[PDB]
Amino acid sequence: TYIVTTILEDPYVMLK
Amino acid sequence: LDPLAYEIWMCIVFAYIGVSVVLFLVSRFSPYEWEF
Amino acid sequence: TVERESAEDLAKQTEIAYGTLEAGSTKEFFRRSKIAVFEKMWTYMKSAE
Amino acid sequence: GIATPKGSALRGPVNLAVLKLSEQGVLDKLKSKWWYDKGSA
Repeated sequence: TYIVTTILEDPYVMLK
Repeated sequence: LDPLAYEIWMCIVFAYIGVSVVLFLVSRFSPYEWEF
Repeated sequence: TVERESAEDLAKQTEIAYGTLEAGSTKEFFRRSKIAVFEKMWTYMKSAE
Repeated sequence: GIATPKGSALRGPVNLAVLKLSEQGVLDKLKSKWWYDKGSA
């Protein structure tokens, strides 16, 4: 398993 | 009376009484000239 | 003079609330619609109180 | 675009995955689900 780097940005990536 | 709010109508009556008393005061207390 | 028809008239205002029958073809038509006006109407109807 | 380090082995599979997702209407559905469904005196 490798790391998919990402960023917090609505509505792409949100904490449920 | 709808075009003007109830606050405008109340303040017109207050202004009418205020102007009348002030106009009478500045006209009668002057002893140089003293109908108003 | 300001005191001097369509689908938009309802979608466009918010003073008149408009509803449908529950568990009916009309509700289901609005829920699964993809037309802009009908999607706007459904989003309003689902979250109306 | 989905990025990868230059010289990565995931470069080609990721490109083809995105093409498959686009041609299958998945990206349109995801976009529609995450954007549109938010909505005198």
